[PDB]
Amino acid sequence: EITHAISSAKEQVQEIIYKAQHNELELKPGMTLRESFEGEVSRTLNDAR
Amino acid sequence: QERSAANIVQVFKKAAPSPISHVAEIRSALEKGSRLISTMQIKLYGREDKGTGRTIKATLPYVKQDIPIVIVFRALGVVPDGEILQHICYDENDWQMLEMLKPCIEEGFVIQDKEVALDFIGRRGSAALGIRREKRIQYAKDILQKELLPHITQEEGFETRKTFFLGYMVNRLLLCALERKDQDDRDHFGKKRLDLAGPLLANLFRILFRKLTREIYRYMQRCIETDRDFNLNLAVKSTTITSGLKYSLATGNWGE
Amino acid sequence: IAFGFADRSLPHFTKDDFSPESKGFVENSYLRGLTPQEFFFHAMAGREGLIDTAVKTAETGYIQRRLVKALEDIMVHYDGTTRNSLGDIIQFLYGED
Amino acid sequence: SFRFCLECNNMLYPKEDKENQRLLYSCRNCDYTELAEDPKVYRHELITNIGETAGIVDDIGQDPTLPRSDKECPECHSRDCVFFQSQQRRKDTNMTLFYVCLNCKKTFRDE
Amino acid sequence: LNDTAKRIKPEMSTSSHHTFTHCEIHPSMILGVAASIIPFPDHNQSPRN
Amino acid sequence: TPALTVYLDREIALDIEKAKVIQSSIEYTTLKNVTSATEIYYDPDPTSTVIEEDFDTVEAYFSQSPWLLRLELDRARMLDKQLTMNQVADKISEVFSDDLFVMWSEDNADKLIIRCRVIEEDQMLKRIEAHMLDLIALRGIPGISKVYMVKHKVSVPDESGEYKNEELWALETDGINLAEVMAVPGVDSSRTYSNSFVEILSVLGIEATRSSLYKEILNVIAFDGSYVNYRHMALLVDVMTSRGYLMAITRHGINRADTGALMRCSF
Amino acid sequence: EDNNRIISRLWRSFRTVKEMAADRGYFISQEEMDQSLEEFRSKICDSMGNPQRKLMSFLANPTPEALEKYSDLGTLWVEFCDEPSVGIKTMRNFCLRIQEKNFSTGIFIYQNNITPSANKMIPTVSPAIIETFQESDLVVNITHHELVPKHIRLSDGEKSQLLQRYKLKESQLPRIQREDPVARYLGLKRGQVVKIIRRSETSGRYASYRICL
Amino acid sequence: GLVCPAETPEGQACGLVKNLSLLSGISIGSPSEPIINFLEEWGMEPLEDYDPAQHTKSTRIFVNGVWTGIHRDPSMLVSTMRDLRRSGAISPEVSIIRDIRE
RNA sequence: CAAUAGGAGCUUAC
Ligand SMILES: [Zn+2]
Ligand SMILES: [Zn+2]
Repeated sequence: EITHAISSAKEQVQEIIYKAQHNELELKPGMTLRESFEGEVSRTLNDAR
Repeated sequence: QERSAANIVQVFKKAAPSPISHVAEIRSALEKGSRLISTMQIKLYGREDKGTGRTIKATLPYVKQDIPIVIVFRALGVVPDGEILQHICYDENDWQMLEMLKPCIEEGFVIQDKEVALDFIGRRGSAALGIRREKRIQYAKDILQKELLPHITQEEGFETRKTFFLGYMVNRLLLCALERKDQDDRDHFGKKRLDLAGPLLANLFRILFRKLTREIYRYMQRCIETDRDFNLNLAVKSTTITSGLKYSLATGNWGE
Repeated sequence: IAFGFADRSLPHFTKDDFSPESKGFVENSYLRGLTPQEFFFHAMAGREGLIDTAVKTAETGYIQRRLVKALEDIMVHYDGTTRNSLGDIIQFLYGED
Repeated sequence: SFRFCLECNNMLYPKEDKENQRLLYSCRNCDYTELAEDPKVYRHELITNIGETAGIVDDIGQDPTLPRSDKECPECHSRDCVFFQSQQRRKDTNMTLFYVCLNCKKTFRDE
Repeated sequence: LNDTAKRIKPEMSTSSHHTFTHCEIHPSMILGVAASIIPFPDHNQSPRN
Repeated sequence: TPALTVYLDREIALDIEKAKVIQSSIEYTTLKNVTSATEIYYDPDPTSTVIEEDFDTVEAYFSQSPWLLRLELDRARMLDKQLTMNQVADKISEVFSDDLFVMWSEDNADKLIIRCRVIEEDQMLKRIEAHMLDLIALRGIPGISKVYMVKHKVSVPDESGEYKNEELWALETDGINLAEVMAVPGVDSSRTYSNSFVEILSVLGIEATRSSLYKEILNVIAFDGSYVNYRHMALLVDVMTSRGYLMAITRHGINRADTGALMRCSF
Repeated sequence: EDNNRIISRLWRSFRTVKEMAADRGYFISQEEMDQSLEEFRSKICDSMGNPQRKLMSFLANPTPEALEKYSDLGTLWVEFCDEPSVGIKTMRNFCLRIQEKNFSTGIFIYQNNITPSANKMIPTVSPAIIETFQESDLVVNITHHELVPKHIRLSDGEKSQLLQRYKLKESQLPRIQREDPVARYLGLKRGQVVKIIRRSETSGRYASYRICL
Repeated sequence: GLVCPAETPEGQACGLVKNLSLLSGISIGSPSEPIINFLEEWGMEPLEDYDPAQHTKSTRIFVNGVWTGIHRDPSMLVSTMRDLRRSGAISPEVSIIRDIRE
């Protein structure tokens, strides 16, 4: 179960990376696209743990 | 002892309440002895959107006030502005950097020959007051030859290589200012050197042996007056090197 | 974990690799054991923590000393007021209750 | 892009022929004055993109640290390409990538 | 593979073909003299090391 | 990090379109914010042109110095601030009433252009361009560089007297200009708050400064779930506001009191 | 267009000035209190719509309660000036008119700035008192703000009672600057003590007192 | 690989006093004359024959922080330099660092 | 019934 959850989160992060690289990620107010990408990835990994 | 490397150009950002924004700093040293000689910065005056003049001004050692760059390029022996730009600009097609280079050219348009610019440098050489032109020029030319990038070379007739290194330093400055290249990493461990027993004892021995040679001079001033032959075994006070090395190694304080 | 090398965290990674493992995600547990890369990243984080503990305590001690000197002369008096050494009123009733 | 003098080798500045109303270019050292082609005299930019594709060399295929991708070369159908993102380092820059064929050496993108 | 006991050597899936130029002689050599006494230092939080 | 918290009027506070209109009214835009690239063309004859796009426009606009300024306006940037060509041209004429003559291409034009004429002038044009790009305002309160559309979960009584949550649109900002934002219509003038209590003192007085000071200290302490009893922070803010002005906890504040010399020297 | 906004801001400032006068103790007719934007525009603006600010200038008399309480409360003059910048000329005229009709307090509402050379004549016009406010500052009444508790200036007898109850000297009280926005709004002179009742989360209600510098 | 990631003093010396990794080694220094000679042989052109109007693709060569020339083709120069170092002809503690974007 | 000072360095616990 634990390794499945970690693999699912890795896939989610890879999807966020794909979305950021093909310029389709949705930014947040007062926050840059790169900072939005980093914040979303950090959220995902913290929730994975 | 850990120290930043020598003879490498590093470019740093600066702070908001500072007219200077970008600074290229190089410390210089020689392949023989591996000792520091001189340091020479090239700063970028003018903040983002404030400080209308975004000129670049050098800081030569042994001069109190900072000289514009075109002045020192002319003083080193390349007067035509096309050649100055070419020493700075490797690719004429690029245009943003050339658009950021005009205020320097304008602030140093007055000079048109080597002698006048080299005097303009000389008028700032921090020496005594009122030296006449013909030897103010010699003083400034000596500064431009030695104490300016000794690692490049300290002999005359090779000013073109120093001009090329200045062009490189200015180009890296502009690359950091135009955001086309990132600022140098202070904490990068590849830009640091470790001084082991060899160089530390070399520094201390150089200091103490120059002390000894000054003692030899201060003895040969007096004894030669007597007009006698001397056997030099009373001319060397051997206790100077011994006491100095022993004091430094026993206390740790590295110096006189 | 920042790109301390040029465009990477360690020289065992490729350029511009933003995956969780490259930028400081430790997939293992302490029981399972950390990889050398995870070990180094965890060492950077622990070093940051030690530096923080070592360095903020001086600012905190300075702040607490200044607060104590600012408030050292303030006492509740027998009429209920809160006054300093000059007799000046800071609060007409302590804690307002 | 400002030019230089064909005689004095300094740089030419703009001026006005009030008796002909045509933008010349005046040397502040010599007396030479040539006709110009472009009436533009100044430029200023805040949305710039210089440094998008400039971070490429011929031998960029020789870098062994660049990650290699499977993107198809639209040009040369190459199933092996090294890739990297925009070499500009500003905060608001995009995150789109660039793709270099090791076969055809054409740089491309995924759009 | 699929060993629930041995630690998962990282996937490293983004890169199609690796072109290695060097190999570590042994990864434990990153430690110094004092850290080399520690047994299983990769099972500790770094402040304890 | 300076910041205001702008509570909206209730009619605005529930509608989102109205809140966005108030946002547009409060945010500060300069010609920099909507300018792409400015040019300079030598145009010797005012009634004609050496250019090939705007010749038809100026032949439709007619039936001084030959120095022209040609600044270009990107589409989406203009689009996002609800700004058209008319207000921008009017604003330029507002501070360049008669020492400048402004031409502006139409909004539907395939190229959004502006043309100006001066009434050797290749450098006064540059100075004027810089002064325009760096000092012309379009709308909003100076000092407010960004505005966000934030949501506040206020608890208000129901019509039965029982407390029920209620979902309202409020405002947060970057930068600080308390006096001018408090006046803007649509803002709850009795509830605007700033996180800079020096501003509060200059605008609202010393008791409001004490309240703001307590709010900031409570925020800093209770950030992490720590709870300090009220009276300690009340005492700290009462010492800092007892003289009528903010007394900092420094030597410049503590040692400017009238207490004895030995106390001040001991610190 | 922009004229409606200017008129609305001026009307808000006028309402704030009237609220100041009523709060300070002066009698204001209830109908001029509830002055509405359109009726104000009717009575003030022109055919061109721009407003004559010389008609807004009114005269306020003390309510009898604020005389039984504040025996030193005289008669108020309030002038909205038309010159954006105000110089020594205009201040000279204002002081001459104030002394001419023995007005105790003269509030001089200006638009843009009051020059220091003119500003120096403000305190040298005894025994009358001249205060000035800028219209931009008066748009919002700050005593209505939630963070601003209600200030009530004490009378001389009540100030003496306050000092004796606490066995206090004047210098041992918390203080308020004469330039404090709420002291400026209340027309506080040196030595007068306001009483400030405010919310207290530990006790419910708490009364504070500050003395004017 | 250069300094121990774990051994550092506690307190006010934290991070400033470092400890060498077990396989770390410190260079002794070496004469730069053979390096320059090898560089001159394989094709480096000097800066007294330099003209950035033409040399828009050339790669610039720094030696000990001193810019000493440019080359038309860094690939074979780095390959031959690395082979010389790996054969013993060059001191094994000599850095041979190609930068490709710059 | 009387056991120097000043410095530097390395450490201990927060
Ligand atoms: Zn010329
Ligand atoms: Zn191809």
